[PDB]
Amino acid sequence: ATVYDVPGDLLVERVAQRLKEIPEIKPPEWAPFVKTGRHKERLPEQEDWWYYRVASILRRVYLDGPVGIERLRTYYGGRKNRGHAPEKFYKAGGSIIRKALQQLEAAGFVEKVPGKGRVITPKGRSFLDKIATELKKELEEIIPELKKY
Amino acid sequence: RIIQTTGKRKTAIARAVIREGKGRVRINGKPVEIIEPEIARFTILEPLILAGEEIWNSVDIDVKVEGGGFMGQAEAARMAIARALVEWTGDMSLKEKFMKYDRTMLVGDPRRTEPHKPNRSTKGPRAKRQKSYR
Amino acid sequence: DEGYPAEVIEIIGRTGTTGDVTQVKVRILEGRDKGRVIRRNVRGPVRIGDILILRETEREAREI
Amino acid sequence: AKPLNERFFIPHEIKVMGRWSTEDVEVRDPSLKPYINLEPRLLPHTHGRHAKKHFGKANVHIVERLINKIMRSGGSHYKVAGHFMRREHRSLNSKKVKAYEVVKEAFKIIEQRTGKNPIQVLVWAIENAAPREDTTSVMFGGIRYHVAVDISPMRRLDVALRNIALGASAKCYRNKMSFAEALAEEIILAANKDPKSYAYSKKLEIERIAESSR
Amino acid sequence: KARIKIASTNVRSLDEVANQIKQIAERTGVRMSGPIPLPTKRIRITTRKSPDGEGSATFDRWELRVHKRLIDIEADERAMRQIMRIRVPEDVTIEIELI
Amino acid sequence: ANFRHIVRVAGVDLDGNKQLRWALTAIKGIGINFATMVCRVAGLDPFMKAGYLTDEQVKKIEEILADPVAHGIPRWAVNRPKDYETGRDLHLITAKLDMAIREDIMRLRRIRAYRGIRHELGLPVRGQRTRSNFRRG
RNA sequence: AGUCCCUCCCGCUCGGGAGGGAGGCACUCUGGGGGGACUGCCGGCGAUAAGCCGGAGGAAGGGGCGGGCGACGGUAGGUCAGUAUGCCCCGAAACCCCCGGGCUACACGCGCGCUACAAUGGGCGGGACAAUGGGACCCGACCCCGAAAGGGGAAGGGAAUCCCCUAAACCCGCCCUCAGUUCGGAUCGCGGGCUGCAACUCGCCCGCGUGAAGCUGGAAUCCCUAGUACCCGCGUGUCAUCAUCGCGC
Repeated sequence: ATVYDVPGDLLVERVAQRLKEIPEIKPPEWAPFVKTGRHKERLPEQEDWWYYRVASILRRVYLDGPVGIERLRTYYGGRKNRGHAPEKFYKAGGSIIRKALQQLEAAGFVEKVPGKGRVITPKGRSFLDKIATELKKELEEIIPELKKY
Repeated sequence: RIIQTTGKRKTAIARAVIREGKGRVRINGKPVEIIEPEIARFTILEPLILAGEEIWNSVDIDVKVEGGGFMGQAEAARMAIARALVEWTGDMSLKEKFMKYDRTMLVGDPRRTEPHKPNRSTKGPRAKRQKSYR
Repeated sequence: DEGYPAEVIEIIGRTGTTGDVTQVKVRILEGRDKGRVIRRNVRGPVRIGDILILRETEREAREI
Repeated sequence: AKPLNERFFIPHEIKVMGRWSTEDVEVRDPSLKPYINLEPRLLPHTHGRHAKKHFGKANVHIVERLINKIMRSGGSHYKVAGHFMRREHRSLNSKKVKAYEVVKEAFKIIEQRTGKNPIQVLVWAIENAAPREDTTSVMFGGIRYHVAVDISPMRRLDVALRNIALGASAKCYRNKMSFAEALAEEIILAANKDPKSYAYSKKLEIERIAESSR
Repeated sequence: KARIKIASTNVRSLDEVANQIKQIAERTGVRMSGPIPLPTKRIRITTRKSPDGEGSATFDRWELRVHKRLIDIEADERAMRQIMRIRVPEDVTIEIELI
Repeated sequence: ANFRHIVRVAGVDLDGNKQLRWALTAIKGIGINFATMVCRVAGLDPFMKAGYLTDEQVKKIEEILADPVAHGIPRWAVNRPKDYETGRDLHLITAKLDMAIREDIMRLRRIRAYRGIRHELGLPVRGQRTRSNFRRG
């Protein structure tokens, strides 16, 4: 199986749950007190949003690697409610993305190509592929049309 | 043996390659079975259901779609897949079935966006600001 | 009531204050007035062979 | 929430929505039979086609027409239930995905409640909500006269669908009832003929006014 | 190899220059890559027609189109000397690169 | 356990059927963001229904509100990042917050600044246009 | 897209997937030249013609679809404050420079818009998809610091090679369950930044706190016939900074 073979949301939540056990990945000291982006209104409602964000970033690096902080910020931006003014799209803060990428590199799942961005290490590829194949094995019983893939 | 086909809709271009396989239809690297929304999945899937189970399992297709929104990409993939199936099978019965079901599956949609004009161009071509008189 | 079906057979013309109503000829399909040809007024698009379910058949729409 | 099998449902036959067939659906009146379309089609989505062609609505599936009808905002320049429903950015207009989901949920609710084909129930509702006579002005000599006139089958069908959609919107407006629940209730009541249904009430009112001006 | 970039505001001058280069190349006998037509650069400027504010607003859309072609020619002394003397009309602009 | 329908925190009665975040939101000087911050600092699940709070937890919340910065709240998430008089970081609640804002406006009016004049006149102070809007009569 | 090599991954590999090399242009695309659609044919109406309504075929049936091009004349219609210009006027002043203020005021009436009066939803985490255009004291990948605004270094790009550029509406899971509320985002406090010689009159941005009308609208009135209206975002002109604005996508 492969990351392409399963829905993104299920794989990312499963990957976050697995990453919870990795000692390198831990929330920063300012995680409780920080919004995910300038366009957001209030803080995340999940006490473990850090692991979900890290899993999503790792999946993005896998699929679209090499990538950089600015492009990840563009992806993680969104619409903002400016009040009486019309809504507009805005980017996201770079601190979360930078720290998550640094932690992933320390864990060994991501390696930086100079002047190009961050690509996925073979260890990270194996990690994601293992999680994806177990997820696909689970999904096969529920839906029998994926057995041929 | 491979057969190549193309489809266009709005601003979406879909290139499809049909070959003999186990019936695993993949679009942009993803299986067609886990495509969302359900409306787009049904739009893409209609030609295969029309063709039948035996042909669907006999042949496999790989599609690459660029441009447009999700509905436009689904329509382009649908057109490319229908053309690929028609050419591969080479039979006229399913061709007539396609014609009587949805004539545009093999014939693209020529509709495009009408350019905007002054007096509320941003709103659209025929949109205009309301008058006030007195 | 249950009304009576009648099949249009000919279109005369549009005779509305804003050209909204069309005048047609209909023959009653069933009922004791069956077979009689009458001329009525219909609102909305209409083609030949359409069936209008008239609440009655006693009156005739006067000529254009 | 919803089961994964329903989330990733994969149809295998040519039937409406891939769930409900139309083999057993019957239309009683002969007036609306030609225009009421039960053609086999799993995707009720013809895009904007058939609008240019005159009388092109006779070859569009019922579910597609209902989806297009409910894909609206309600109110605007008309009052139903004595209130405007001018919702601009919260409307379903130009959201066919949302309209499709609403129709699917309404059909599921109707099937669960009644035990009969939701398309058959919709056909009954349209039949019961289709008017037969109206009043219009005619200009002769130098003055105008109100006269009762008949309604073509296409106008009957359009009015019935419009009334059903407006009724559902009105009873879902600013309440605890979901839009799908409101649509299911509208269809059920219209089929059952009780005056509680807005479509049937409007049909009765139109017919009464036609009789009065007759 | 030599890269020829030709740009002009009129198609016919570019066509004539390209035909001349093609004749030179075929006479020499060396390999030539047919003129690749790069995307045409169309610059549009919208300006209010009226010189004052009174009257209904109306605008005119001036447009200028620049057409560009690219040619790759095997580098050799005789051919390069033969193409250095191209007519190069006033509108056409020529750029030479070596690689 | 003892599910209190009404709980008094920092001298304001809180609902018993409402989550702790929006319950703390009922106190002037605290919003959803700062309430979530306070809950996370105290170690309480923000989503628990207010009413299950114990005396120790209520006192802990009171202490956090008394000195939010010393309890880990960032210095940039407080209501009064730099006090005019003391020069420290403070977060005011209800009556003290009202007195502080009134004192600020009074200091402006006392020094006779443009913003103080506009405050006393009741007109916009931040540089808005008053020809077509702000019609209060 | 097919063919060969190398590297990596998985269900340990029958099979499947990703990247780079050489290589191809096969498909998309770019841009020059041509074909095609011409009431062409069938039936009917009109007079047998002018022509008109349907049908076959077709990508395109009837001006193929949207634009540019606005006649003789008039409107003592607007423009001398864009340039040109007659007469009159100022001509050491109404001419030319510099500093500060004003055009930004505010009991009130009006035009055109944005935001909303919520479930056809608000918030949170996650998952997909464009095009038009612009870029030299310019766009700026990529890296480091910061909670955000923002700061420091810096590759490539004179632009089919690099950047603005992984848009939103939409989809999945959870909280909210009809309430002036987890709707609404005006109005004000403190604090941190950017541009600019200069930010109080009089700029824009971000954090925490605050939380006004508004619960669908009288008479009346406006736009629109198909990729049109509605809904939702993006590019550019203005620009040292500033877009609820005009022109396009």
